Amino acid sequence: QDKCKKVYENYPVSKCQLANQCNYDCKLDKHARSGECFYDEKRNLQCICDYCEY
Repeated sequence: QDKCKKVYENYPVSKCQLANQCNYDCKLDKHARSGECFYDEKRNLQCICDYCEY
């Protein structure tokens, strides 16, 4: 019921067109629960690592 998402303060912005690369990554690269490549009304994706996942 609180903050559980955090951008991977280290990752090459690329390879990201399926809930896997960033996903599986966070799911292990940062002992996370799940992740994904989220944009930002600018056209730039980022490896967002979710630990709680709603």
